[PDB]
Amino acid sequence: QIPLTESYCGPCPKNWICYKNNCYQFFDESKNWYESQASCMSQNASLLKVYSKEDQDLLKLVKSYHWMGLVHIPTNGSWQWEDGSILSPNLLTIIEMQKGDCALYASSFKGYIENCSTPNTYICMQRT
Amino acid sequence: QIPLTESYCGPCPKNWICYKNNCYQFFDESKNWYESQASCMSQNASLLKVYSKEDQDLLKLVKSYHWMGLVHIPTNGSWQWEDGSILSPNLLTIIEMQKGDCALYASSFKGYIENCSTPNTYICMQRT
Repeated sequence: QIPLTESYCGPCPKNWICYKNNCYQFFDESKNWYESQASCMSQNASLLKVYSKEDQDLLKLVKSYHWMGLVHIPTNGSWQWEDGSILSPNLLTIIEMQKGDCALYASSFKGYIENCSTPNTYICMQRT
Repeated sequence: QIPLTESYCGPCPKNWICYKNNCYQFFDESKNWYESQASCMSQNASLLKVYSKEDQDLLKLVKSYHWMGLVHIPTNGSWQWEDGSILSPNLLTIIEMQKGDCALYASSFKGYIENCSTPNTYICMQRT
């Protein structure tokens, strides 16, 4: 019946989810990947980025598929985040059943290749 | 490209999930319902209580089954929360496929009757 802790969680937008100082918001208003990235920025953010299984383990409980910021730019390149930031090793296991240059996040760190024009729900993220 | 908001989220235990001023924590260390309620209290809390689809809509994204504080006490009574607090109308849709006096929470406000002795993962909650 140990030392009770009690701390606030680093500024986040209003009514957003806060965890290990990262802010999340789950939008159910299905939109294509482009329209999707717009909403996030509109509220000053981007689509959910996966950078570490320790500070985002909550991510293991998400149900269904949702848009994240992983995209493939035909530069004869690899997959990356919409911000030019590099995907790191030992994080995501990617799945391919469709043709696409965008990806939906699935529970337990996995990316599903999906058409960027296909509407879907999405998750925005804002660090601190 | 509207008014950016930025607010902390009401004290919560350390590294817990914070949302609309309610604290959640997802434990993957499977235990029966009793052992389960003990952990939560141990950190000063109880198993996840559902009181409103507006302040707990995040709950719609939880995957799998998890222990919550809904139990049936044979007092020729109804289902209630471990704290004597009453379950309210128009919240949960209950499912029964097993014999039990405890319930697992399932995504989209639903309760599954389960044996209280059967181990399962659980979610603790602390209001503010």
